[PDB]
Amino acid sequence: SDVNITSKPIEGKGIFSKLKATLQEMTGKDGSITKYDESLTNDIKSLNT
Amino acid sequence: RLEYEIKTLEQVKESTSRAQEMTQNSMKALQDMVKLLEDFKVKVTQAASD
Repeated sequence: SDVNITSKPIEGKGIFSKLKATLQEMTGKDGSITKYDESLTNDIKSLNT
Repeated sequence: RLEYEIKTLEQVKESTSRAQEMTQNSMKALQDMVKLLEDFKVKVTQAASD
């Protein structure tokens, strides 16, 4: 038959990819607490106004 | 009439003073409430983080 046998992966991937993957979103510009970081700034901004 | 005219006005101002004070309470309370809708909008955004 017309058969199609794909790449059939089984991923040996480690903590450091995972660790860093979390870090850039957790730590990065768009960290949820980073987002709070602007919030604090906004809290500062709103309060000064 | 002048006395009546005057002493009436005195109450009128005092009355407006009674209104002005309460309005301060309401303005300030409202001035605070806007910030609360910044709060909700920002907070849901944090909640909206994927």
